[PDB]
Amino acid sequence: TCPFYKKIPGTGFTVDAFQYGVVEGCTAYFLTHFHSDHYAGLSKHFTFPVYCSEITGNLLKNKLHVQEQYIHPLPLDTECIVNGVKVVLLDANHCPGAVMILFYLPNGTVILHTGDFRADPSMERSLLADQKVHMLYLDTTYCSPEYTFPSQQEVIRFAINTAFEAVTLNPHALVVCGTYSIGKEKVFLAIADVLGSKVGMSQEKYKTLQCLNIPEINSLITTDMCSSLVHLLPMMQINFKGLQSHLKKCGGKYNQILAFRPTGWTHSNKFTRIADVIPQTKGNISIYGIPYSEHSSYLEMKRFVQWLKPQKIIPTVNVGTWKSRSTMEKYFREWKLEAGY
Ligand code: NI
Repeated sequence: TCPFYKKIPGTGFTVDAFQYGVVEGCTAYFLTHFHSDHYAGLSKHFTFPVYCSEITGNLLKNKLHVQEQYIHPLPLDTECIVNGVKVVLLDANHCPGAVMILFYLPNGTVILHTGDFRADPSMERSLLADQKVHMLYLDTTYCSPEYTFPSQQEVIRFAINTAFEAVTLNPHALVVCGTYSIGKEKVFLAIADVLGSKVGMSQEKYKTLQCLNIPEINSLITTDMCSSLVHLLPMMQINFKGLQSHLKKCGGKYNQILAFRPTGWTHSNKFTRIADVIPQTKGNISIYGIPYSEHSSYLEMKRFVQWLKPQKIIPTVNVGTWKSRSTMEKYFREWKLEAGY
């Protein structure tokens, strides 16, 4: 049965609620972004209206084969009427096509559903500036003060410098980057740009990237692996056994691998600076874990919420344990007492 935090009161609407069958009373199913925990349940046999971004709609049609007649893409930053209710989609600074949704209820209540997001001060000058929000449905993935990580720009700088140094020392080195979902495309695109290479990948991953409206994409990616010195592989294959096997496959064109695993947070974040990160090495293979996040840090989350000053907060992540729920409620109250709302 559909949990309460996926339902929007006073409407016929649900958010990211596709794995519960026909939800009673739901006239429109919103999808915030194309990540499997959120779309779980959608397939080519779905026959209710799906509201989403243009990019999410490209992926539903091409990857899941949802039929066109049930896909309703909306432009961002634009007041739209859906089944009699004003809505706006905002960029969530998550993966390509990810949105936050503002609902303007007929009784006067305003609700923000962040989907998954990485809060940024630029959101303080979006259409959120213009009116009060009563209820916030919040991505609380990293709602604890131990969760620190650097900016995306610092992480990309480390990756570009690491890759460029290694390949300039050894022109026969190969760079490999792990992936298991959309998101974090800047990692492999920035590295290939500094190396003067296209990124090589499987036909299935190429297909996915071609749905993303990335400018000049045909100039940046390819299915011809052997012409490329940046390869993408499934995240599961980024280990010594998997990479040894991959090195065989190139016909001794390459004699060293430098591989990147963009994780979210790992506890090495509490002691080590990005500058000081070191790989795991075996022989001619080195693996870097780099903390590239597409969710808010604790400080970025706190700043957003203290700026927005919502009347009520509904977490959408870490809701399964009493200890989690109590921890999150404590921080929400600190924040409200410190700022005075
Ligand atoms: Ni996500």
